[PDB]
Amino acid sequence: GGLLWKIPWRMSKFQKLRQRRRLRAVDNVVATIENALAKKGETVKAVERWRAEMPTEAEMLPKDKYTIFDRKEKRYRKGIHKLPKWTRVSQRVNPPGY
Amino acid sequence: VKYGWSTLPKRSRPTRFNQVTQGLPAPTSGPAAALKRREKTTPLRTGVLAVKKGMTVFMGRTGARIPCTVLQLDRVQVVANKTRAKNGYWAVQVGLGERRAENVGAPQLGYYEAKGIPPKQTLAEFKVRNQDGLLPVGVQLFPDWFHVGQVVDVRGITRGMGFAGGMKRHGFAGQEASHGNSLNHRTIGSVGGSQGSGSRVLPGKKMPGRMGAQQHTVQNLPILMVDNELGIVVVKGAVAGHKGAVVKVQDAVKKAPPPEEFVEATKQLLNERFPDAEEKLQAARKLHLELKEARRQGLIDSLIKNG
Amino acid sequence: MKVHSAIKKRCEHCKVVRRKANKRQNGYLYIICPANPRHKQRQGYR
Amino acid sequence: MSQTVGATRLAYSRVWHHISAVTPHPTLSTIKAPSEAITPPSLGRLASRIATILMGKHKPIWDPSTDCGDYVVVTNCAGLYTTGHKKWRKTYYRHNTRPGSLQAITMDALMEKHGGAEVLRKAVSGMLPKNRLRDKRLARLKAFEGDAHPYKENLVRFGGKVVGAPGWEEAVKAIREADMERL
Amino acid sequence: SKLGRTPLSIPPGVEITIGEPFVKRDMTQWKQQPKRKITVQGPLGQLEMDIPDFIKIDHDAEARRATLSVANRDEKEQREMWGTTWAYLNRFIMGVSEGHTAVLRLVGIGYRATIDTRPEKEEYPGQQFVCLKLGFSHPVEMGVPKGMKASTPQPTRILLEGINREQVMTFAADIRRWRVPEPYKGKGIFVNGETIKLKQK
RNA sequence: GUAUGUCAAAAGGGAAACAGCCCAGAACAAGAGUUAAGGUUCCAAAAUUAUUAUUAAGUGAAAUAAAGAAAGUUUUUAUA
RNA sequence: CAGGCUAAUUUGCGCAAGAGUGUACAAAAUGAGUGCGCGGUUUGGCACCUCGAUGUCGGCUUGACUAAUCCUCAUGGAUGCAGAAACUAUGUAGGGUACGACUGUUCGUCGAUUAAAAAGUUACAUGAGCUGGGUUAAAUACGUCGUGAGACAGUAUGGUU
RNA sequence: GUGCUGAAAGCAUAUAGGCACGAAAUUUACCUUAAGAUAUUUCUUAAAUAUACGUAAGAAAAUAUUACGUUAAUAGGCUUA
Ligand SMILES: [K+]
Ligand SMILES: [K+]
Ligand SMILES: [Mg+2]
Ligand SMILES: [Mg+2]
Ligand SMILES: [Mg+2]
Ligand SMILES: [Mg+2]
Ligand SMILES: [Mg+2]
Ligand SMILES: [Mg+2]
Ligand SMILES: [Mg+2]
Ligand SMILES: [Mg+2]
Ligand SMILES: [Mg+2]
Ligand SMILES: [Mg+2]
Ligand SMILES: [Mg+2]
Ligand SMILES: [Mg+2]
Ligand SMILES: [Mg+2]
Ligand SMILES: [Mg+2]
Ligand SMILES: [Mg+2]
Ligand SMILES: [Mg+2]
Ligand SMILES: [Mg+2]
Ligand SMILES: [Mg+2]
Ligand SMILES: [Mg+2]
Ligand SMILES: [Mg+2]
Ligand SMILES: [Mg+2]
Ligand SMILES: [Mg+2]
Ligand SMILES: [Mg+2]
Ligand SMILES: [Mg+2]
Ligand SMILES: [Mg+2]
Ligand SMILES: [Mg+2]
Ligand SMILES: [Mg+2]
Ligand SMILES: [Mg+2]
Ligand SMILES: [Zn+2]
Repeated sequence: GGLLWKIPWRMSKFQKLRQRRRLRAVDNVVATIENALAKKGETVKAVERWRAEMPTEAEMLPKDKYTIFDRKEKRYRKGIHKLPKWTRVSQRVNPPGY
Repeated sequence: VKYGWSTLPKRSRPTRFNQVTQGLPAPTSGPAAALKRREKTTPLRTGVLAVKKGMTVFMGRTGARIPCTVLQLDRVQVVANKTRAKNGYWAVQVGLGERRAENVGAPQLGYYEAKGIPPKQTLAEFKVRNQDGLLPVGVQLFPDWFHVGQVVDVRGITRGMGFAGGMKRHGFAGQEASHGNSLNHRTIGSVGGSQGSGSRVLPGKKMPGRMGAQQHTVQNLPILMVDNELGIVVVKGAVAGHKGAVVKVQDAVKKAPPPEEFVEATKQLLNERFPDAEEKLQAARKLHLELKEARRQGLIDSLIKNG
Repeated sequence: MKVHSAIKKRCEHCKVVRRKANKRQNGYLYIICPANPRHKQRQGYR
Repeated sequence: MSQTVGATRLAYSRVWHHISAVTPHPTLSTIKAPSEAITPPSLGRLASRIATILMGKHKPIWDPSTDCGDYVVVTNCAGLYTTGHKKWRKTYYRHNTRPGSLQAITMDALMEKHGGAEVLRKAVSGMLPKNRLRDKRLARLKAFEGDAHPYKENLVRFGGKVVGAPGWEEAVKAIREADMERL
Repeated sequence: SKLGRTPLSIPPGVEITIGEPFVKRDMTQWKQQPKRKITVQGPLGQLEMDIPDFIKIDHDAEARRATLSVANRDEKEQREMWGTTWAYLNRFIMGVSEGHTAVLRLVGIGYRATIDTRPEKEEYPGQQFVCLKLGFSHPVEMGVPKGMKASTPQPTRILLEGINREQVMTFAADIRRWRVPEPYKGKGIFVNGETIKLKQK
């Protein structure tokens, strides 16, 4: 190609700090909504699905926070900053073994 | 930068503060390093100013015809010595001919006044290797300053040729004559490429312009004849310039200096022909102060009409 | 000498050394062999 | 507005600072322990500090348009500190717009032709704003190779003790105690 | 290292004089590493070297021994100079007492050698010049360095002598550089028993 | 073709410069105001800010050239 | 047409591996079918883009740069380096690489010299510098195709640069 | 490309450390233009100096450059060779 989209393949230590803090901020929203309902003895299907199949920032591996699964990459991994609107989208789980 | 790798302001003088005696490495540049990498080439002795008088052949006994140029020495004196502690290099200033006092300016009249030398026509410096090349001021150099068979270099200004073309100036071939050519016979043709070459004419491009009237040096020219009465020094080959032009003659840099005996005999002949070159110089310097002090006070008229 | 991208020992006397490394360059990997001078190899191009 | 009303004569004056490229600098060195391992300020870290002084960005009255910079005398530039192998592997390039007239020279060879002061000026030059004050500011960087320089009388003093000398700090504090004895 | 631990037996007559940590001021460097001037005097001469400061010498004058040791075996720079500094002291001790020798053999029809004086190119008064007739068109003459004694017991046998091994062996390599041994006939200059394997034919 | 967005018709900040990417939707001013993306040695606003390791190649530092080679070096697992 | 993207292909190359040849012996030399690559010269693909073109190029004038080297300089390997010559490879682009005949042209082919008569990029590098060998016509003849007007990457002569 | 000393690694090693040989390339040297610090026991108090004009030229498209102007051989004429 000729149109230059200068996107580095890896993130900087400053972007990683904000990715860590963005994952840790979505945990407080799900922990606030999950505890607010438990006091009322209530539950939601989407709040129970999240806690089941999604990990917290303290349970994620570094490669799951800064990378995603791309079948067209050599090692099936791609920088998470390559995902559209990656800053306002949730992406924590990748296919097993990849 | 402006010239080279240096960003130092031109008005700053830091040389004396970076001394090798303080433990600093001897710089690779500077007057000291320039003289050290020219020690072998630099001529041991001074040169002479000569006037090109014409070309001829030196016919030798048994059959030798050697084309040669005649250079005449016309009252060649030593005017000033340039030392390393005062100027930064070793050299001797030589004068040639004479000039009318009216045409010589006051700045230069007081310059010769402090030496005892009549005003000269031209002046030129000849670099010497060390302090042994400096001669007494006011001594005349005769053709015997050289010896027959001594190779020398002659530096002279080449003949002027005005605005030259591409053929005469750079040896361009030109273009065709009759096979359809259109107004482009002696023209230079292409001046460059196209957008892939910078869309500009490249610095250093050869083009028409002025040719000649510049200094040219002919090296390794033997000395075939030395005639004191005539005052001429006949050298082999051609020399740059017209007849009647002044040229600079000195030992060849690419050849070994003359034997130690010769460099000493020539220096020993100046002490005989001019037994008192310092007494006549100190007397002229002593007089310059009196006249320079009379000019300052304004009483110069008194001294002029003293006798 | 043979400039390969993959230098290997071809006998028990072949030694792997890095020569010509100085304050101005990194040098090359060499296979030096006193028994057979045909095993002389270098890794890298000047 | 009152904070600026007064005599700003001494805020715009040019101060002659001094730093030695050989003296260990605890603040500008990356090795902070042990005491004997503290190194001097590297070329680029000494140049970034000098560029700040040349711009006057250390004063509370700094303005990019006003030329409120100061002087900086750098001595012992022959012992300029560098890391790795820059001295023999770093190249300085130069071109005069003529194809083929590219000039290359290494730091060690440029330190032989023009000394270590030239290598310092080339670093401080690229750290200044690229504008019409660049050559004025860079000219106030007086770099020398040894311990000698003509500005041994211009260096700022406090009670007779040059700043950076052994006991200058005690001379500065002895003058501020005499100042407080007034209304 | 396993060589730096071995004590250095000082034979009778050899005297070791250890200096004090000093630093020669270098305007080009901001910090020079201290060194120690070691003098090893004896019957034949005196040699000196400057060792890093981290190397510690246990000079036992009672038993006439000296063992080396470094301040940190974990540093690569200290492990290296430990074995090297020991290898030099071993040569200095065995070079000032007995001396170092190098024997060169000239193989080839027409190869000779003579020790004559060339006063024209003398670098120091009385310099000896080894003249080699190695089938060249020009003569090969090389002045012996100051401190070495060269003699030729036979026309095809040179004998270099000196207290500094690096100086003796480095001068023998200059002579051998004119005619390096060939593998077809064995012609050349062999230094200290050096041999070359020949071909079948 | 399909799904989603932007540009088109969207200025401003970041991506060295940049229709389409990352942020964010410009009515006008003021403020060391609070933040996004992104950054904080100098150019150039803000850390030469703390902790633990690796690298010695200026590798790298905002656009990953591959298989492969090798007493480069560190760690781990075994091991004499 | 040139520039732009791509690199199938190439008269562009490198590296890895080693069936095999080398009387012997893989790696002196040689290297099947392959793999991993660089690069942008040939023939192509695409179509962001209307412009000096269908041999896209030749000659002349004048260059500048590259290095994958024909000559000159230093050098490792070569049971297959005795010497000489030659082979292979590593450094190195300072200066050179001419002249003529026949071929529309470069493709090419040959003659006789020469230390050698090597290549490529630069919009055929260069026509507001030249040429017109070309880049296009209308005239005419012949050949082939078409019922015909006409057509042809045909052939020959001529044709405001 | 070829060495000396020599360890890490008892050996080996032109590997670290300490020395060295080595090319039509690079640098210097050589030549030219440019640069204009500096030098002179240099000149100047309204000048030194330069210019203009006139005769020219070692210079030449203009300009510039280098001489000369009567105490003068700058150009022309004349005279001799
Ligand atoms: K004509
Ligand atoms: K080698
Ligand atoms: Mg592009
Ligand atoms: Mg003329
Ligand atoms: Mg002609
Ligand atoms: Mg341009
Ligand atoms: Mg232009
Ligand atoms: Mg700027
Ligand atoms: Mg529209
Ligand atoms: Mg926008
Ligand atoms: Mg930036
Ligand atoms: Mg604030
Ligand atoms: Mg700032
Ligand atoms: Mg880099
Ligand atoms: Mg077989
Ligand atoms: Mg070759
Ligand atoms: Mg061989
Ligand atoms: Mg041979
Ligand atoms: Mg050259
Ligand atoms: Mg052409
Ligand atoms: Mg054109
Ligand atoms: Mg017709
Ligand atoms: Mg017909
Ligand atoms: Mg006609
Ligand atoms: Mg050893
Ligand atoms: Mg050895
Ligand atoms: Mg004066
Ligand atoms: Mg006047
Ligand atoms: Mg005129
Ligand atoms: Mg007349
Ligand atoms: Zn082997």
